Amino acid sequence: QFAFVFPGQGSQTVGMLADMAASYPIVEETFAEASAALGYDLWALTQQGPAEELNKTWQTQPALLTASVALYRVWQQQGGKAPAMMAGHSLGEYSALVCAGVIDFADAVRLVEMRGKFMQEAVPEGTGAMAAIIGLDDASIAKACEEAAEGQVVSPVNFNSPGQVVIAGHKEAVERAGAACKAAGAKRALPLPVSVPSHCALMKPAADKLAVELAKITFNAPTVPVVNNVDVKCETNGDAIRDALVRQLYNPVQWTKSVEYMAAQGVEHLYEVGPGKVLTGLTKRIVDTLTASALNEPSAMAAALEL
Repeated sequence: QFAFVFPGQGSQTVGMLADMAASYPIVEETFAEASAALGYDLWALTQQGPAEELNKTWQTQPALLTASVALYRVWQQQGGKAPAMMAGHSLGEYSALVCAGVIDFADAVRLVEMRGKFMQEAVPEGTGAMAAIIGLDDASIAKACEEAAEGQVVSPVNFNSPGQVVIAGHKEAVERAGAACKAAGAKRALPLPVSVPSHCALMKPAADKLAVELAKITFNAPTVPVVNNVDVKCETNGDAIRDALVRQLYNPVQWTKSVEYMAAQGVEHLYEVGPGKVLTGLTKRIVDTLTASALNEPSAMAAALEL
Protein backbone atom coordinates (compact mmCIF):
# COMPACT_ATOMS: atom_id res chain seq x y z
CA GLN A 1 0.00 0.00 0.00
CA PHE A 2 1.14 3.52 -0.80
CA ALA A 3 0.50 7.04 0.39
CA PHE A 4 0.76 10.36 -1.41
CA VAL A 5 2.88 13.09 0.16
CA PHE A 6 2.78 16.70 -0.95
CA PRO A 7 5.71 19.13 -0.61
CA GLY A 8 5.79 22.76 0.49
CA GLN A 9 7.93 25.85 0.13
CA GLY A 10 11.42 25.16 -1.19
CA SER A 11 10.37 22.50 -3.69
CA GLN A 12 9.44 24.98 -6.45
CA THR A 13 11.76 25.67 -9.37
CA VAL A 14 11.40 27.65 -12.57
CA GLY A 15 10.40 25.20 -15.28
CA MET A 16 8.88 22.66 -12.91
CA LEU A 17 6.41 20.18 -14.43
CA ALA A 18 7.42 21.24 -17.96
CA ASP A 19 7.85 17.63 -19.11
CA MET A 20 4.62 16.43 -17.45
CA ALA A 21 2.67 19.24 -19.08
CA ALA A 22 4.06 18.25 -22.48
CA SER A 23 2.77 14.70 -21.92
CA TYR A 24 -0.51 15.60 -20.22
CA PRO A 25 -2.78 18.48 -21.25
CA ILE A 26 -4.68 18.30 -17.95
CA VAL A 27 -1.69 20.01 -16.32
CA GLU A 28 -2.04 23.34 -18.09
CA GLU A 29 -5.83 23.05 -17.91
CA THR A 30 -5.46 22.75 -14.14
CA PHE A 31 -3.14 25.76 -14.08
CA ALA A 32 -5.68 27.70 -16.16
CA GLU A 33 -8.31 27.12 -13.45
CA ALA A 34 -5.89 28.42 -10.81
CA SER A 35 -4.89 31.42 -12.87
CA ALA A 36 -8.54 32.39 -13.37
CA ALA A 37 -8.92 32.33 -9.59
CA LEU A 38 -5.71 34.35 -9.09
CA GLY A 39 -6.04 36.96 -11.83
CA TYR A 40 -2.69 36.15 -13.42
CA ASP A 41 -1.04 33.45 -15.50
CA LEU A 42 0.30 31.02 -12.91
CA TRP A 43 1.69 28.56 -15.47
CA ALA A 44 3.74 31.32 -17.10
CA LEU A 45 5.03 32.34 -13.68
CA THR A 46 6.22 28.76 -13.06
CA GLN A 47 7.77 28.37 -16.50
CA GLN A 48 9.35 31.80 -16.98
CA GLY A 49 9.97 33.04 -13.45
CA PRO A 50 11.95 34.87 -12.62
CA ALA A 51 12.89 32.77 -9.60
CA GLU A 52 12.51 35.77 -7.31
CA GLU A 53 8.83 36.11 -8.21
CA LEU A 54 8.18 32.35 -7.91
CA ASN A 55 9.83 32.37 -4.48
CA LYS A 56 7.53 35.02 -3.02
CA THR A 57 5.44 32.91 -0.72
CA TRP A 58 2.00 34.23 -1.66
CA GLN A 59 2.84 33.14 -5.21
CA THR A 60 4.92 30.10 -4.27
CA GLN A 61 2.02 28.59 -2.39
CA PRO A 62 -0.64 28.62 -5.13
CA ALA A 63 2.06 27.52 -7.58
CA LEU A 64 2.91 24.48 -5.48
CA LEU A 65 -0.69 23.58 -4.68
CA THR A 66 -1.57 23.76 -8.38
CA ALA A 67 1.42 21.68 -9.42
CA SER A 68 0.48 18.98 -6.88
CA VAL A 69 -3.20 18.96 -7.85
CA ALA A 70 -2.24 18.77 -11.52
CA LEU A 71 -0.09 15.72 -10.82
CA TYR A 72 -2.88 14.10 -8.81
CA ARG A 73 -5.25 14.76 -11.67
CA VAL A 74 -2.88 13.05 -14.13
CA TRP A 75 -2.64 10.01 -11.85
CA GLN A 76 -6.43 9.78 -11.58
CA GLN A 77 -7.07 10.44 -15.27
CA GLN A 78 -4.67 7.66 -16.23
CA GLY A 79 -6.48 5.15 -14.02
CA GLY A 80 -4.36 5.36 -10.87
CA LYS A 81 -5.89 4.02 -7.66
CA ALA A 82 -6.43 6.29 -4.67
CA PRO A 83 -3.64 6.18 -2.08
CA ALA A 84 -4.32 4.64 1.33
CA MET A 85 -3.47 7.93 3.00
CA MET A 86 -2.21 11.44 2.34
CA ALA A 87 -0.06 13.98 4.15
CA GLY A 88 1.53 17.25 3.10
CA HIS A 89 4.30 19.45 4.44
CA SER A 90 2.84 22.80 5.54
CA LEU A 91 1.50 24.18 2.25
CA GLY A 92 1.33 20.53 1.13
CA GLU A 93 -1.40 19.88 3.68
CA TYR A 94 -3.72 22.06 1.59
CA SER A 95 -2.81 20.09 -1.52
CA ALA A 96 -3.68 16.84 0.27
CA LEU A 97 -7.00 18.30 1.41
CA VAL A 98 -7.88 19.26 -2.15
CA CYS A 99 -6.98 15.84 -3.52
CA ALA A 100 -8.97 14.22 -0.71
CA GLY A 101 -12.00 16.25 -1.71
CA VAL A 102 -12.17 18.44 1.38
CA ILE A 103 -11.61 21.86 -0.20
CA ASP A 104 -12.66 23.02 -3.64
CA PHE A 105 -9.57 23.49 -5.80
CA ALA A 106 -10.21 27.13 -6.71
CA ASP A 107 -11.13 27.93 -3.10
CA ALA A 108 -7.80 26.41 -2.01
CA VAL A 109 -5.81 28.38 -4.56
CA ARG A 110 -7.29 31.63 -3.25
CA LEU A 111 -6.89 30.42 0.35
CA VAL A 112 -3.18 29.71 0.08
CA GLU A 113 -2.51 33.00 -1.69
CA MET A 114 -4.08 34.73 1.33
CA ARG A 115 -2.15 32.41 3.68
CA GLY A 116 1.08 33.55 2.03
CA LYS A 117 0.13 37.22 2.34
CA PHE A 118 -0.81 36.86 6.02
CA MET A 119 2.50 35.08 6.58
CA GLN A 120 4.54 37.69 4.70
CA GLU A 121 3.07 40.57 6.71
CA ALA A 122 3.33 38.84 10.11
CA VAL A 123 6.52 40.64 11.14
CA PRO A 124 8.74 43.32 9.62
CA GLU A 125 11.44 42.03 7.30
CA GLY A 126 14.57 41.60 9.39
CA THR A 127 12.62 40.66 12.51
CA GLY A 128 12.50 36.90 12.02
CA ALA A 129 14.87 34.10 11.05
CA MET A 130 14.94 30.35 10.44
CA ALA A 131 17.82 27.90 10.97
CA ALA A 132 18.33 24.24 10.09
CA ILE A 133 19.72 22.29 13.04
CA ILE A 134 21.62 19.29 11.73
CA GLY A 135 22.63 16.27 13.77
CA LEU A 136 21.01 16.96 17.13
CA ASP A 137 18.21 15.04 18.81
CA ASP A 138 14.75 16.63 18.94
CA ALA A 139 14.79 17.05 22.70
CA SER A 140 18.18 18.73 22.97
CA ILE A 141 17.00 21.25 20.40
CA ALA A 142 13.79 22.14 22.24
CA LYS A 143 15.85 22.69 25.39
CA ALA A 144 18.39 24.82 23.55
CA CYS A 145 15.46 26.89 22.28
CA GLU A 146 13.88 27.19 25.73
CA GLU A 147 17.15 28.37 27.26
CA ALA A 148 17.80 30.78 24.41
CA ALA A 149 14.38 32.45 24.21
CA GLU A 150 14.82 34.93 27.08
CA GLY A 151 11.38 36.41 26.48
CA GLN A 152 11.76 36.47 22.74
CA VAL A 153 10.33 33.64 20.65
CA VAL A 154 12.27 30.72 19.26
CA SER A 155 11.17 27.12 18.86
CA PRO A 156 11.47 24.05 16.64
CA VAL A 157 9.18 24.66 13.66
CA ASN A 158 9.88 21.72 11.32
CA PHE A 159 10.60 18.22 12.53
CA ASN A 160 11.71 16.91 9.15
CA SER A 161 13.60 13.83 10.16
CA PRO A 162 15.77 12.58 13.00
CA GLY A 163 18.74 14.95 12.84
CA GLN A 164 17.11 17.50 10.57
CA VAL A 165 15.03 20.09 12.41
CA VAL A 166 14.26 23.70 11.51
CA ILE A 167 13.95 26.33 14.23
CA ALA A 168 12.49 29.81 13.80
CA GLY A 169 11.49 32.94 15.71
CA HIS A 170 13.02 36.34 16.46
CA LYS A 171 16.39 36.72 14.72
CA GLU A 172 18.36 37.29 17.94
CA ALA A 173 16.84 34.30 19.70
CA VAL A 174 17.44 32.09 16.67
CA GLU A 175 21.10 33.13 16.85
CA ARG A 176 21.32 32.24 20.54
CA ALA A 177 19.53 28.95 19.93
CA GLY A 178 21.79 28.02 17.04
CA ALA A 179 24.87 28.62 19.15
CA ALA A 180 23.44 26.54 21.98
CA CYS A 181 22.59 23.74 19.55
CA LYS A 182 26.19 23.75 18.34
CA ALA A 183 27.27 23.74 21.99
CA ALA A 184 24.98 20.79 22.60
CA GLY A 185 26.72 18.92 19.80
CA ALA A 186 24.80 19.76 16.62
CA LYS A 187 26.75 19.06 13.44
CA ARG A 188 25.51 22.29 11.87
CA ALA A 189 23.15 25.19 12.43
CA LEU A 190 22.62 26.61 8.95
CA PRO A 191 20.90 30.00 8.56
CA LEU A 192 18.22 29.87 5.85
CA PRO A 193 16.89 32.40 3.34
CA VAL A 194 14.07 32.93 5.84
CA SER A 195 12.41 36.18 6.65
CA VAL A 196 8.99 34.66 7.42
CA PRO A 197 9.35 32.81 10.75
CA SER A 198 6.73 30.14 9.98
CA HIS A 199 5.21 27.70 12.48
CA CYS A 200 6.13 29.56 15.64
CA ALA A 201 4.18 31.86 17.97
CA LEU A 202 5.04 34.86 15.80
CA MET A 203 2.44 33.58 13.33
CA LYS A 204 -0.48 33.81 15.78
CA PRO A 205 -2.00 37.06 14.48
CA ALA A 206 -1.63 35.73 10.92
CA ALA A 207 -3.39 32.53 12.03
CA ASP A 208 -6.26 34.55 13.49
CA LYS A 209 -6.64 36.26 10.11
CA LEU A 210 -6.47 32.93 8.30
CA ALA A 211 -9.19 31.57 10.56
CA VAL A 212 -11.57 34.26 9.34
CA GLU A 213 -10.95 33.31 5.71
CA LEU A 214 -11.15 29.55 6.34
CA ALA A 215 -14.57 29.99 7.92
CA LYS A 216 -15.92 31.37 4.64
CA ILE A 217 -14.95 28.20 2.77
CA THR A 218 -16.92 24.96 2.58
CA PHE A 219 -15.13 21.94 3.98
CA ASN A 220 -16.23 18.44 2.98
CA ALA A 221 -15.43 15.05 4.50
CA PRO A 222 -12.16 13.58 3.18
CA THR A 223 -12.44 10.61 0.81
CA VAL A 224 -9.01 9.46 1.95
CA PRO A 225 -7.40 9.92 5.37
CA VAL A 226 -5.21 12.99 5.71
CA VAL A 227 -2.63 12.99 8.51
CA ASN A 228 -2.38 16.55 9.79
CA ASN A 229 0.84 18.41 10.54
CA VAL A 230 -0.10 19.84 13.91
CA ASP A 231 -1.54 16.83 15.75
CA VAL A 232 -0.56 13.87 13.52
CA LYS A 233 -4.28 13.12 13.39
CA CYS A 234 -6.62 12.10 10.57
CA GLU A 235 -9.54 14.43 11.21
CA THR A 236 -12.77 14.00 9.25
CA ASN A 237 -14.90 16.73 10.79
CA GLY A 238 -14.82 19.61 8.32
CA ASP A 239 -14.63 22.06 11.17
CA ALA A 240 -11.90 20.09 12.97
CA ILE A 241 -9.79 20.16 9.81
CA ARG A 242 -10.27 23.91 9.58
CA ASP A 243 -9.14 24.34 13.17
CA ALA A 244 -6.10 22.18 12.48
CA LEU A 245 -5.11 24.49 9.63
CA VAL A 246 -5.30 27.52 11.93
CA ARG A 247 -3.18 25.84 14.58
CA GLN A 248 -0.81 24.56 11.90
CA LEU A 249 0.35 28.06 11.11
CA TYR A 250 1.89 28.81 14.52
CA ASN A 251 2.86 25.30 15.65
CA PRO A 252 5.63 22.93 14.49
CA VAL A 253 5.13 20.70 11.46
CA GLN A 254 5.37 17.15 12.78
CA TRP A 255 6.69 15.57 9.60
CA THR A 256 8.89 12.94 11.26
CA LYS A 257 6.00 11.65 13.35
CA SER A 258 3.54 11.85 10.45
CA VAL A 259 5.73 9.58 8.35
CA GLU A 260 6.11 7.21 11.32
CA TYR A 261 2.35 7.22 11.68
CA MET A 262 1.75 6.30 8.05
CA ALA A 263 4.27 3.47 8.35
CA ALA A 264 2.45 2.22 11.45
CA GLN A 265 -0.78 2.11 9.43
CA GLY A 266 0.82 -0.30 6.97
CA VAL A 267 1.94 2.14 4.28
CA GLU A 268 5.02 0.78 2.52
CA HIS A 269 5.75 3.42 -0.12
CA LEU A 270 5.45 7.20 -0.30
CA TYR A 271 4.93 8.84 -3.68
CA GLU A 272 5.87 12.53 -3.66
CA VAL A 273 3.13 14.24 -5.66
CA GLY A 274 4.80 17.55 -6.43
CA PRO A 275 7.99 19.07 -7.85
CA GLY A 276 11.39 18.10 -6.49
CA LYS A 277 12.41 15.16 -4.33
CA VAL A 278 12.61 16.75 -0.89
CA LEU A 279 10.08 14.55 0.94
CA THR A 280 11.38 11.55 -0.97
CA GLY A 281 14.84 12.14 0.48
CA LEU A 282 13.51 12.47 4.04
CA THR A 283 11.64 9.19 4.00
CA LYS A 284 14.37 6.61 4.63
CA ARG A 285 15.95 8.84 7.27
CA ILE A 286 12.67 8.59 9.21
CA VAL A 287 11.88 4.91 8.60
CA ASP A 288 14.72 3.07 6.90
CA THR A 289 12.48 0.27 5.58
CA LEU A 290 10.10 2.71 3.90
CA THR A 291 10.66 3.44 0.22
CA ALA A 292 9.78 6.63 -1.61
CA SER A 293 9.86 8.10 -5.08
CA ALA A 294 8.56 11.20 -6.85
CA LEU A 295 5.79 11.45 -9.43
CA ASN A 296 6.72 14.64 -11.26
CA GLU A 297 8.26 13.20 -14.43
CA PRO A 298 6.27 11.45 -17.17
CA SER A 299 8.32 8.22 -17.11
CA ALA A 300 8.07 7.87 -13.34
CA MET A 301 4.35 8.50 -13.67
CA ALA A 302 4.17 5.78 -16.31
CA ALA A 303 6.21 3.33 -14.22
CA ALA A 304 3.93 3.81 -11.22
CA LEU A 305 0.74 3.33 -13.23
CA GLU A 306 2.16 0.01 -14.46
CA LEU A 307 2.42 -1.32 -10.91
